[PDB]
Amino acid sequence: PVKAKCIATLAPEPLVEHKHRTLILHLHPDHPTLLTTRSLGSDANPTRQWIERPTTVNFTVTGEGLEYTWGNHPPKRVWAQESGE
Amino acid sequence: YEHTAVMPNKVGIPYKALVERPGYAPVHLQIQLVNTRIIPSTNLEYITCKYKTKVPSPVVKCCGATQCTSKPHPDYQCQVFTGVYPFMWGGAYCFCDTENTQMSEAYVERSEECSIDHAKAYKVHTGTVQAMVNITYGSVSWRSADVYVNGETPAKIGDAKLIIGPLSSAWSPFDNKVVVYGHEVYNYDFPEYGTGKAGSFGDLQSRTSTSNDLYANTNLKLQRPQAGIVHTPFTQAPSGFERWKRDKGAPLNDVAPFGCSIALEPLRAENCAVGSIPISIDIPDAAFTRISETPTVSDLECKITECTYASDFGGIATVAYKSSKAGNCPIHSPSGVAVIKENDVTLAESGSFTFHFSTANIHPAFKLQVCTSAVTCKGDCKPPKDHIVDYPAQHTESFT
Amino acid sequence: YEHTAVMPNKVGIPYKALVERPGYAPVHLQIQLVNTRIIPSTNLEYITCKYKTKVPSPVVKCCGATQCTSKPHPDYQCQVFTGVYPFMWGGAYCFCDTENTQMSEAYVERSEECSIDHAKAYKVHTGTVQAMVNITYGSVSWRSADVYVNGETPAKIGDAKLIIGPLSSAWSPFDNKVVVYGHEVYNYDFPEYGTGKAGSFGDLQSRTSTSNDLYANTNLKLQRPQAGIVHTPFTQAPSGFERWKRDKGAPLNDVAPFGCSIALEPLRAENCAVGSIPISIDIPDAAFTRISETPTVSDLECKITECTYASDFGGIATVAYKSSKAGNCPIHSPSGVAVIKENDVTLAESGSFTFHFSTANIHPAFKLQVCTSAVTCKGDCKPPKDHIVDYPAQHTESFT
Repeated sequence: PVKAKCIATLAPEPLVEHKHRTLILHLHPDHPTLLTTRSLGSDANPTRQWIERPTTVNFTVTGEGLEYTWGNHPPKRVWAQESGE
Repeated sequence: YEHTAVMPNKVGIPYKALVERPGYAPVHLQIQLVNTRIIPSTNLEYITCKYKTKVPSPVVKCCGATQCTSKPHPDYQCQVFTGVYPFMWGGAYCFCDTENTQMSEAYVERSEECSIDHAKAYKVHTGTVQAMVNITYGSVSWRSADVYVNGETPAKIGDAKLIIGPLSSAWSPFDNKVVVYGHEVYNYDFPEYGTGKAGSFGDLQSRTSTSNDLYANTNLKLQRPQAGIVHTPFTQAPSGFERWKRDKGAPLNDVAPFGCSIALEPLRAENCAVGSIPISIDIPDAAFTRISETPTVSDLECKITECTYASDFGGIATVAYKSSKAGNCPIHSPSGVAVIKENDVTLAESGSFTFHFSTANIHPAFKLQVCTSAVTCKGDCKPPKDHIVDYPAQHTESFT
Repeated sequence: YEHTAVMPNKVGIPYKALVERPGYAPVHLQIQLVNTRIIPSTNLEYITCKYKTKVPSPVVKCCGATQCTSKPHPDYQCQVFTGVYPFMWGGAYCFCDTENTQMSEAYVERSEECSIDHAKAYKVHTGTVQAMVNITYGSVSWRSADVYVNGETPAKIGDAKLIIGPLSSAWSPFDNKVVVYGHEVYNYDFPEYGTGKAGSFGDLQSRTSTSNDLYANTNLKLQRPQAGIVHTPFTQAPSGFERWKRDKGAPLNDVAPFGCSIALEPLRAENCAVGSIPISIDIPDAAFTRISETPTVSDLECKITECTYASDFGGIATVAYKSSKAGNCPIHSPSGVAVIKENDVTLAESGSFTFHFSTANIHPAFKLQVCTSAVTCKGDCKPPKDHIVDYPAQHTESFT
């Protein structure tokens, strides 16, 4: 057994949607995709869920940031400061 | 002029402080902590992996017993058995019918995947954090050097000597006990070398890959082969490395706090944005410009024109520059309210040049130090609309 | 019958506990913690050693200047010099008299002794302590196995399964920061890699021996050669490795507390006698003798005859054994007052056999459990005269 880099997986890109300190994400994979995040406060408040059924989800993003992992697609990151004026 | 500065630990954004040396012209900083890779002190305690019941081929004495001995193989399970009639290619071959004896033996051994696909425990201490700090300094305009955090280490790469930390935010996102797998790192209370219950994680526990000795609590129990046929019932828990790959927990690069990323590399935890770092630099005095050569800018005026109450450098402000000479003029807001994109502004003889910035208070009353000339750029700002992209440049939220 | 037992951490003396399994004959222990080697978690931070100013041979331009550059050698000190007239084997050779230029350059380099005779810093964490525990068990009479302390590790070497610790006495005699030299280990606050003041310890600071990069604050200052002659004044502090060998501090194997010895070996601290260890064993039930086969000894009598109020097993006591069968009979004082040399006593049909012991209370009122028969061996003891030899077997001092 060797450390080959398999030609490997990739899940379709997400639909990013803005709200006030909140990411609505209409999402639509090919296969069951383990999504997960890390609210970068010292309060981690992570989430995990395999997604195979297309699902609009939500994420209470904080002031300092959140990150977002659409499958083995690379991890995203997001500034959600205010939007409530 | 050894410019001490408390400094927030946050990776992807410069920290353009200002050198207020009494006597010569000030110089801006641009300190971008491009990385916060950690590399705690650790110890390889034991690799684990899934077993392989690589059965040695059983003995079959045809008429009478064959006592087994406890060979020193890891988890060397061996049990004599009688009452067989072993069908092997010619029907049976041993002519007795109860004195037909069969001695099954099986030991546990590292898989071939153990070398390569293997979890890996650690006792993790704190160690010492690092960074490839870029400073596009002053007029030097470049140094991208790897540094430390311990508050007496310089790194004379470029021309400047810089001392960092120790940081106050000692949260090692790694726990004391950690399991590691390929790239997914698990802050797991692995039981220990030498103990792991069969089926549970660490049923196989080898110190390293080379280590011929190990601990194999697999509950390997041989049973007698059936109805006078040659084979080896090995009844065994599939590994706690088999599970731990599909009934596991989530990775620390997906559950950590305070903003870290991970690698199976020196076991760093990159970019952990938390707390502050007391950083202090000894600039090369040659890089300074004497005060009598930069234009004096006073008798000026500053005002916002479209302040954006935001993260991206949306805040702007014209400045009625009132110079004496003409040239460059480093700029900074000593108040942390306003973070400015421009370190330096060019000046003709008393012109005007807008800069960009970002704030967090509706009424930004921040001083602006245009190369030894302070000014309040008071005003009012507007909220944006479009907030779903990576991390800010503002990082200055307070009471507003 | 998994015989839990709190147990004092002390190296060179057995701890002959007694297995009181309800139903079968009891069995004695003999647990001698032959070693307490520690091996904390550590990190090689930097080797240091004495420098060698391995001067590269200076340039001598005969008429005009030779500007030097800052080569990347460690502590690359280089200074141009003019005003020479270098006598080299023919009187001078450069025909000018002030335009004669001499460029001296010198860098710091690891000595050849740095590979072999070198101090060695460490950031020292706690790690995990070990022992080659002999048990000359029961009638097994032997196992000398290497074990751990973490309170779920077995070590099935011999036939018994034994779980040790974790000990309560977490005094790592090593401090956090340690320097190490050959065999003498110094719990020294070494300054750090990258910082050490010249002359002070760690003027040279190499990560390892192979590491071509280092930190050499030696205050190496070249001076101009004298009176038109070829040579290289290098003015330098002799190393903080030169001192630290004759103005040092004393070694931790000569200044530690709570009784430790040291090695430049896995960095253990052997035989640290301090506190207790909650030890628990799972005996092989086969090693047990059933209760109906050992003689019942009751209707006996015990008395001292010459009790020595001492450390060596000077205390003695005849016992009017009143047996039923004849054979062996394991013995122990469940009270820690008396420590007994004999684990087992042979018995004819109700004879008498003295044993040896040691106590600490003038009136030793200790029970003696002669294979399920208790008895008070009350009496009085005598002080000895001759107290200058190694360590005791008594280790039971209390209020007396």
